Amino acid sequence: SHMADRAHSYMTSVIGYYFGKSSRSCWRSNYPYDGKGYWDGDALVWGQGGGLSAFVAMRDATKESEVENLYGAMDDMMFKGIQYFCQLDRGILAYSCYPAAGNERFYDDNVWIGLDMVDWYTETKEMRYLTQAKVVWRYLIDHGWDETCGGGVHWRELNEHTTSKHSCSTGPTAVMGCKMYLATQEQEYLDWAIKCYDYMLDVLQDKSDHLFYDNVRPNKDDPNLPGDLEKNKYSYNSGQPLQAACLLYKITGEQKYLDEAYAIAESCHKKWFMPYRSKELNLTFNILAPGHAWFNTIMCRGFFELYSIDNDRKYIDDIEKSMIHAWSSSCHQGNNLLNDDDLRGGTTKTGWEILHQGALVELYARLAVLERENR
Repeated sequence: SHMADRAHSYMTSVIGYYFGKSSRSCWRSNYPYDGKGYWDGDALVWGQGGGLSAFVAMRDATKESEVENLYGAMDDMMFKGIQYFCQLDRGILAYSCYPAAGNERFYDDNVWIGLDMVDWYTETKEMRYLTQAKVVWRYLIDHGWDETCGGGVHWRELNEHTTSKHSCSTGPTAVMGCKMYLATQEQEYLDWAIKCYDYMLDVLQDKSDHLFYDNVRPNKDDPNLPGDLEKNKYSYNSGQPLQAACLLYKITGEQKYLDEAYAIAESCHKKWFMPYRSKELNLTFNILAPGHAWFNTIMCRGFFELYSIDNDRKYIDDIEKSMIHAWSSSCHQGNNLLNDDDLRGGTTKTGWEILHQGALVELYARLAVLERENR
């Protein structure tokens, strides 16, 4: 069992460094912490969601391990803290960026919390998680989605509502609907997931490589049609449609979902991994390239979903080699954390953020699962 060990060792330090340094039983954004942060250093709800993902993912990784009871004992305190960010504001209940109303609120912040909750429900069958997932759902569908830009999900709700439609909110809402459908078999979730996914492919996809642009703004002549695109490609905006395509294949059985998945996967793999020789592993592979670790972890969800369908382990092999390399090299700091800017090792950091550390902890947690299944 090596993969279980790296994951528990790492998450232990993370909890130790970042968790419950406030009265709100939650994650602090940074380590070391300069005392200089709003809300006693509590991470924004985006950072919270990265910590939560690492935990929910660790609850999956640790089932049938020695430490299962240990992580299960931590449910109430993880739950208590993320609920402080759950705020009625302007008569809409959704997760604010800080634990009070009168704060900024975003749809994409929320969907990442929906995703955590639904899967947390999946691991536990405790209703309260599915209840919070439904909260996020309604907000996404009743407020996030509208017919401007030809459809699709908004970005910022408060304080000033934006008008552009984003991959970062629309793609993972497709993923969330699929998981909500799998959790409940209510048709509502599958219909909306397909609408979100079709929106992605129809407005926000580059057909040259099947990768996904960032956002679209309303058409000047007619705001119900799509207008100008921002064509920045970030890994997470492609891995989520990758994940949604796989989930829709598993649910519907239609081959088009899986053909699309293969194509987005090939391109995600050519773009966001790079050839690398590891001295410590004595291997050439493609390493996850220097970048934003949390974007990339969220991208990798799509790969783990796909592997579950076709049993072709060629992408997971690279992700696995990436994280074994990072652990065993100068990426791994003496304080037990990882320099998430560059998994090849060889950069210098003096501050590490929960968003990215939870991101890399989730990747070890998923590798730990595959090791349990001896996959």
